[PDB]
Amino acid sequence: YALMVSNYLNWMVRNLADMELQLGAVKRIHGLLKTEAESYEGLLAPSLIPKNWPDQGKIQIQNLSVRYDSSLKPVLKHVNALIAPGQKIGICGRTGSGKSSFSLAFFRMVDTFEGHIIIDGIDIAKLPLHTLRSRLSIILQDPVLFSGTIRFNLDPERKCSDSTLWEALEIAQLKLVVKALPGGLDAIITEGGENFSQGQRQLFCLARAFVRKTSIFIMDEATASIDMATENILQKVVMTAFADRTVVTIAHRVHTILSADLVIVLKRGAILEFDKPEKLLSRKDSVFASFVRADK
Amino acid sequence: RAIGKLPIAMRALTNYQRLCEAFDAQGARAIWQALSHAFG
Amino acid sequence: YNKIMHLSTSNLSMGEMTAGQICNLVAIDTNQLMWFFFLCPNLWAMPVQIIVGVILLYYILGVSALIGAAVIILLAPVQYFVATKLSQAQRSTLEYSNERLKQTNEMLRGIKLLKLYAWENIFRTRVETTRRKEMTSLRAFAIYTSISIFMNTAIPIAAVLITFVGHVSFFKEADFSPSVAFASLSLFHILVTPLFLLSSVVRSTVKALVSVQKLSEFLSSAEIRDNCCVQIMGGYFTWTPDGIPTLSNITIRIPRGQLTMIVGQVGCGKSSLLLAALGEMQKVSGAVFWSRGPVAYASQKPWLLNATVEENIIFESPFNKQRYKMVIEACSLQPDIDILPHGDQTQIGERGINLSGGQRQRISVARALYQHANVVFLDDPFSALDIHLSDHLMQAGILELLRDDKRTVVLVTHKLQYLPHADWIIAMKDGTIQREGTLKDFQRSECQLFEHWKTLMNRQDQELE
Amino acid sequence: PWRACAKYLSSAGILLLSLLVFSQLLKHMVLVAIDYWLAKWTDSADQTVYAMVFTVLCSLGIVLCLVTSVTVEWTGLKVAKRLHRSLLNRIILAPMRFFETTPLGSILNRFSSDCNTIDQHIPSTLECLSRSTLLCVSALAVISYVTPVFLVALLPLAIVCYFIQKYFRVASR
Ligand SMILES: Nc1ncnc2c1ncn2[C@@H]1O[C@H](COP(=O)(O)OP(=O)(O)OP(=O)(O)O)[C@@H](O)[C@H]1O
Ligand SMILES: Nc1ncnc2c1ncn2[C@@H]1O[C@H](COP(=O)(O)OP(=O)(O)O)[C@@H](O)[C@H]1O
Ligand SMILES: [Mg+2]
Ligand SMILES: [Mg+2]
Repeated sequence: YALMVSNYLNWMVRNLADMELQLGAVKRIHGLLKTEAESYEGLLAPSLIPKNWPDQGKIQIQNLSVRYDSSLKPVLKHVNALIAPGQKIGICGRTGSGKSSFSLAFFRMVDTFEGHIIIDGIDIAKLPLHTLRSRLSIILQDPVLFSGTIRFNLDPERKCSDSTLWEALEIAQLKLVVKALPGGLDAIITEGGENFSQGQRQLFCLARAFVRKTSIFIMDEATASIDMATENILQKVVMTAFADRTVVTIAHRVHTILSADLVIVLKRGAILEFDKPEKLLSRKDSVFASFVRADK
Repeated sequence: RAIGKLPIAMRALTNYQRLCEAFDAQGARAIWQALSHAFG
Repeated sequence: YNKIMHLSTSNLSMGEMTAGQICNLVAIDTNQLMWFFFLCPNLWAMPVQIIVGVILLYYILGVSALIGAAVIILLAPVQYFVATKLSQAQRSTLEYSNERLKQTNEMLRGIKLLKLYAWENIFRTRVETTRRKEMTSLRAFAIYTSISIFMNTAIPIAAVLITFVGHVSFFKEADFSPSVAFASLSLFHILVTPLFLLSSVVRSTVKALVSVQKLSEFLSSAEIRDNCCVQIMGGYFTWTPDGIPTLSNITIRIPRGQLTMIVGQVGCGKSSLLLAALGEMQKVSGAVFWSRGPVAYASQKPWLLNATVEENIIFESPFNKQRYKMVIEACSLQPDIDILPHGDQTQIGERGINLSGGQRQRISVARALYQHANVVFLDDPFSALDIHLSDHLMQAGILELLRDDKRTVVLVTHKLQYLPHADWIIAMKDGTIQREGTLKDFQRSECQLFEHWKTLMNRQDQELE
Repeated sequence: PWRACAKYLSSAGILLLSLLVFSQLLKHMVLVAIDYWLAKWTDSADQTVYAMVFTVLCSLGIVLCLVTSVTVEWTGLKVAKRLHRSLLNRIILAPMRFFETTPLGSILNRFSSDCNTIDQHIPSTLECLSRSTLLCVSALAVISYVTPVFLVALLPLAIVCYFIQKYFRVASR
């Protein structure tokens, strides 16, 4: 047993060293295990919330101002906008002026330090967050596709019909490209969408937004990556087919926002104007008028 | 700075040149044959 | 990395290898092969240790040591049984963990889409089922490693039982001194000290064998083989090496020192001409006629090296400070460098600060201006930017800096308002180029597509030239 | 004595932890008992009664070897189940600013490499550590039994073992 402890003293000390050395992985996973919460619960009861609670697009922005985190500056200022029921309203403005954060303010990713938005008489901070983000729809500028198949990229729940997949593909205007694929609704999208184009990646992500059949569409700059002929055909087929729904759109080019009904111009986080674009073009000292004459 | 640079063998070019001279003598059997002739 | 530096980029896009698998191959399988070369002289020194053990057993206690050594030569079929069972469990382990790693990286980039669309429990259930198939393979691995550890410790005291029971019984009565007993017990225990290690050795061998399979699988893939700086004439180009040609018969002519623009629809060949002119597509037929030299490039998706901002402008050029001021005054990062916590020494990227989205496009085209490379290939620089920054990037930058020292630039832009500014324009339709030439040439013949671009700009009163 | 080690033992369970430390101490104790009966039976030279008790405590060594092996795989399997899907259920409920702050490759390197280290590498480290540690202290106890002068000799080698380990560990970290 003198020979035994001379045989195994090295394995005692090196396995103590490897147990501490691989115990650092347990330290790092316990470091990630104690992270913070998004607080997914709701202080409003879901019996009192209706099934079609977002039934009519009556959005009351009431003194809402946001920051991304609690240390930072107010990104949006004291904004107050009455969004009317079935109406198509758009926002344009400068880069970094609050345009994408206005779309994040409806879903409460970005946090509000004052005011509240009101949909349908229901406070959105007084709401369960999964029921909030399930029944409203955002489409974002950067296309994040997933791999797997086209139908799983279209609906990952397995609950939708393939004719509605073809119809949302029809209003995406990608239907001849997916029909000419030899798989063709259950072919393969690869990882990061590198099977297809950048505007096709965006177009698949817009059809992912279209297949959810909601009542409040909100959009970011989603016509930014794509062609102008496809975006003019696209704004025609989205403003015919979703005509009852409230469609909110950040516009990259501001010539497609002339067909909208009311226009917010944001600059430095504030509502510079809240009018019809014909009235905003007829003023001619407006920042919207210098947008539309600086573009063309 | 307190640890140094390498010696010239075990510096990665010259054992990257020990390899593919190892594949110059000729698949995973060729992988194992070049690995055995490179580092036997 | 030498296989990486001549790899076809079609292998990344058509499935077979993803980028997480390629860096995972370095991060795991070279390390597993390294642990096999750490443990390879243990398997080269095992059998002479056990045969000089049994011949010293034949010297010490006689012929009942072979009856005692019957269990140690009986260890080889049970090590073959756990060898084939741990091989099948290690292969199922590696394929389910590769599916779990690819799904977890695919989830974690899409957190911003996934929490907004509220699908995180569905994707987490899919990763949970992949983890369930993994935990099935690892509970198989746990049971087969358990019976190998129990066999590798339980054969020694079975050898002390068969030897020390068979010596005091009447098969022989030669030596019941304590000398042969304690000397043989130390001989069994130094026989036993390989067998504590031997199971970790053979699971490292099977991890080595599948890593050498995936190293040979990664090392077998396909590889990249008059003032007209670019003169691709008549050449068919494909994405898929056995598929239909995505690019058909193209006859392009890029003029030297001169801006040309590439117009078409979505998915029409529009960045595919840039990657065919680079040679990143494999060729069906035809010819490229370069000048190859170094060509400046910024892609549609901008790519970021994780370094400082100044190192992402320069990108192993010389740091001349004056043209660096010229490209940051042309790309207009001068309002956006002061919003960074450092100046240009803010480290950015994946392991750094998260950027805006327009700023990564502006820093990739600010990489594209600073190269002296005389041919500048540009995918869409005004996609993520507004009309103010694309107008300041059109009055400065392109037509101002690079018009002065006469560098060739091509442009790919969905925005058609800068189509006055040209020296040539390539019109495209669906993998074929449509027609080539200038704007006076384009109202001369293709008046339908000229009127198609006239309708979209809303300049019906204005003459387009 | 990190808190991750206490997280490792408390995530395992008091049942499997008690089965591990109890069956490991009884397995090394009946190995101690088999050579002490080898001493008493070689030193006697009632015959084969001292081979019957040798067989019956050797069988306790066999089944105690089996229960130590199945407890070290069941502890490795239960913490490899349990330190996933509490992590994944915590990181999926994380707020968006934490994804904006932290690098993604740090989080994904935990989900790859530290989950693979918590999977495959550590239960082999546990069985080799428990075998080497309880085997060395039981061998130190039995050569404390045969000579009491080795305790007087043993405290210099223990204090130079602690001194060379304290001398090494700040270079090793
Ligand atoms: N990396 C790739 N690998 C394989 N096929 C591709 C790849 N990129 C595009 N394709 C296919 O080739 C066709 C041409 O796409 P291309 O890359 O020309 O798009 P693009 O028009 O340049 O995109 P954008 O409109 O954003 O400029 C697309 O229909 C797409 O399905
Ligand atoms: N993830 C973030 N964290 C902190 N601040 C941000 C973040 N994203 C954007 N900001 C800041 O919020 C402001 C509004 O930008 P944003 O709404 O994203 O773009 P824009 O209004 O230009 O389309 C910007 O000035 C930016 O600095
Ligand atoms: Mg924005
Ligand atoms: Mg493209």
